[PDB]
Amino acid sequence: EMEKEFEQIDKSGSWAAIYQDIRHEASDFPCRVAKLPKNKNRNRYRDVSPFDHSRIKLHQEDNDYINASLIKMEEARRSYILTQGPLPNTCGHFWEMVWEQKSRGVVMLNRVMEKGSLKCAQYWPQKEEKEMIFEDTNLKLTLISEDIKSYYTVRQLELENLTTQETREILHFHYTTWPDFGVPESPASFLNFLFKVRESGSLSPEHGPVVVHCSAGIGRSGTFCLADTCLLLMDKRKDPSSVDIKKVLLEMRKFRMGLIQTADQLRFSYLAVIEGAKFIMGDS
Ligand SMILES: [Mg+2]
Repeated sequence: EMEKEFEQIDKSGSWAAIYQDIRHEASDFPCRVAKLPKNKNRNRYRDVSPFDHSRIKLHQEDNDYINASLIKMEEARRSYILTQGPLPNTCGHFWEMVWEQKSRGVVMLNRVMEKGSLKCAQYWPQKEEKEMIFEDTNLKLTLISEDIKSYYTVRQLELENLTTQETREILHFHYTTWPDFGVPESPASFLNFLFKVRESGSLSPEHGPVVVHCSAGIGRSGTFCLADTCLLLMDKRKDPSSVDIKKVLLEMRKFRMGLIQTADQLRFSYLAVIEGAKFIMGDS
């Protein structure tokens, strides 16, 4: 059990220490495509790069680069695409990736402006009657409906491939209350948001992998995936205290660097898994 392990780290304020053990043990793989000079303006942060083995490739010949990694969790039968918040020049690339990977959902965990600065481009329409057209990738994007709630917004979007004239419906899940500094006081709203994504079908294997992002696509995005996968492994497994959060994290870091950026995000991640265990070990 890891409810027990939480007590001891918290009691002895050892979070920052646990957290460094993870940094040291974490994998390091080449990030060569990302560091090519022709890709410098496709990267929001120069220290956050996809490894070459797990990077998502666009099907354009000129340049196939987008800062995005596929995270494949074999036992849980979950895949995720973690990417950065799009830049003004990568909005068309982003929706091209969503198109090519047959994703059904986009999870966004940041606000467009945080701490007085822009953390993401406004990459979806805000009014039904003003659609967006991405000329470089030949895609049209329309807002269909928008359901605003206390701590999250869900939007139905229509994506049309202008070339082939086909269209798909994409769900945009936008967590809007992650605090500017720190992590939420309680996992309650976050877990409720996670179960809403689950309920929508967007994580299910008939679909492409879900696209998850924040500003760099490693911090809050990492917390989302780590919690989903852990809670899944605790349903699948004979022994629901045989799930080691730290091992799961280290296995996802084989696929994208830096996932979970602070010891506070680590603490919060234990916290949401522990609390989520209640609502899937029968206690509806
Ligand atoms: Mg209106």
